[PDB]
Parts: sequence; C-alpha cells; structure tokens
Amino acid sequence: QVQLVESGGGLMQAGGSLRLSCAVSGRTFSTAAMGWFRQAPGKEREFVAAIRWSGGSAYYADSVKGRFTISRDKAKNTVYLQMNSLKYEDTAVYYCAQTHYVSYLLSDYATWPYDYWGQGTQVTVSSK
Amino acid sequence: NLCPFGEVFNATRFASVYAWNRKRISNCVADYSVLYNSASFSTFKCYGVSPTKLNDLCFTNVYADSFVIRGDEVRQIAPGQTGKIADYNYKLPDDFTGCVIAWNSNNLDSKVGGNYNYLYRLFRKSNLKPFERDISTEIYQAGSTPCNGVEGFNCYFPLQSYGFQPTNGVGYQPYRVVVLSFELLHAPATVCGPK
Ligand SMILES: *[C@@H]1O[C@H](CO)[C@@H](O)[C@H](O)[C@H]1NC(C)=O
Repeated sequence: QVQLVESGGGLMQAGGSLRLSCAVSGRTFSTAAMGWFRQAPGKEREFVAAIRWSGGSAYYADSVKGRFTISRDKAKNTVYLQMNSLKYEDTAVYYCAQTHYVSYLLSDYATWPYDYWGQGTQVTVSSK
Repeated sequence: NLCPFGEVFNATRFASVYAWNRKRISNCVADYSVLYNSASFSTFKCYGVSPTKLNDLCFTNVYADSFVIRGDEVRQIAPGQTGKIADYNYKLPDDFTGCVIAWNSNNLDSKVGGNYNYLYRLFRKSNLKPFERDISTEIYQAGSTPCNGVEGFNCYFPLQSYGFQPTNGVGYQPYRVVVLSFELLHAPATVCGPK
C-alpha cells in the first residue's frame, strides 16, 4: 500500500501558472507510474497526465498537451503537475494516483485503473 | 554448518525473472536428500548429475538462482530452449550441468484483482548469453526511428508485469524456480555432501 497526499491548489488568474505536488509514502519501491486526474463539478473524472517512474517519460491528455508538464523527484517520492497558461476550463478537483502495474505501453496509463488515490486539491481559475 | 537451502526455497519474497537472484552457497554440508525426497516440487530435472551422487561430492561453490515465471514458461528453463524467458530474461548454457526445480506458487504469488509485482523483459536487441542478467530500462526502439530515451510510437518500455490471479489456468499461474549450479575451481572444496 502507498499513501498519496496532494498540495498546492488554490485561486489563480487565467494565464498564470501553478504547481501541484503529490507526496508518496509507504511501499514507495513498488511505484511504476503516477497519474493526475481532475473532476469538475457535474462532470466525470478525466485523465490529465501520467509519468513513468523509471525514465520519466510522460503522457498527456489532448486538453492539456503543450500547457501542463508532469515531473517526478524519485529521491523525494514526489510527482508535480506544472499547470501553465491556466484557463477557466481547468477549474476542478485534481487527484494524483499511483500504480505498481508495469505496462510496456505508456498510453495504457491513461485508462489503467490505478491502485491508490490522493484526497484531491481544488484549483479555481479566476476571470481574464 | 548446514547449507542454508531453507533461505532459498522458503524465501517469502522471490525475484522478478529479469532481475533474477543468485545466492552463493559455501562453507557448509549440503543435504541434497531434503530436496530430492521432498513432495514440494513438480519439476526436478538434473542435467549431467544426479542429486543422489551429489551426497558424496565436494564443490568450491553452489549457486542457487531464483525467480518467478508463469507455468507455460517453466519448459524454457532448460538447455537449448528459446522463447521470451530463455532469450531475454534467464538463459542456461547448452552444456548446463545442474538442476532445475520448480513448484506452483499460486497460493503465495496470485491475488484477487491480479498481482502485478512480477515483471519480465518483453523486448531486447539481442539474446542473452548464458547466465547474463540485464536489469537495464533503456527505451526499446521497435520501429525505424531512434527513441533518444523518450517513450512514444514504436518506442517502448522494455519490462511488463505478469498478471497473476488465483482463477488463471495453470499455464498462466505463477511458478517459483530454483536453478542449482555446481562449481569446482582452484580453491578448497567447502560445500560437501553428508559423506
Ligand atoms: C522449507 O520449510 C519446510 C517446513 O514447512 C520444510 O519442509 C523444508 O525442508 C524447508 N526447505 C528447505 C530446503 O530447507
């Protein structure tokens, strides 16, 4: 088992940039990939980005590709979501997830049901 | 001064086959009869040696290689075999002298919803040499364009989880494997049979 704790959410003006963190503790040696997901009020949970723990290759949903960056610090067992060029459409609760499942195919981490989930952090993007 | 075969065969944790474990046995009496009389094993094949003649032989070292693979791959842990395990994960030499021991570990290594902790190497540019161990995680170029260490189209991570669930057919169930290698170098022969 691992425990995922997210931080860094809050209010930001459109066009700004914010970094979310997710600290992983417990059985950290098991980590194969980390993923970020978001849920806006009244919408289904949506995949944002995934990163392979070994090598750091990243996979992005189309709605954030070119704007968001995912990175991970192995020594600190932390994954980061750098949310650049914030838009009103980015307002949501962001959740980090961990899996020990190793796929040869990075894109599978967009649809894999993960093993453990963070508590969620609210990001609210203000007008103009 | 009994050889610590218990530590090998009764280990709670076993290695992924790509990153197979080797235990060096030395400075002990080896009671091989505890293995070959046991009903705990379903595979017990010895090439160019019989566990009954080991009881009055001395070696400089004995090596016990251990890992998990699925049932259908146990046939690949033999001299002259081909397949993903023999080619990319764990290779025996054509003239192997030693023993291959396996048992079904469904009760330990499978879990409801799937255990994905055991990995294998799915891709490699060339076959392993005998007893070579590759733990590299270089992105594998499957297509005609170089990867430059970035995953994408035709550019794959080389390792893959097995999926062990208790309801799998026996061919897809986890098996624990131990391979015994016997070595005699220019040193005192410190691993002896009870005679
Ligand atoms: C492993 O432990 C069991 C006790 O349940 C015993 O039967 C067996 O001899 C042990 N294996 C070795 C190789 O010592």
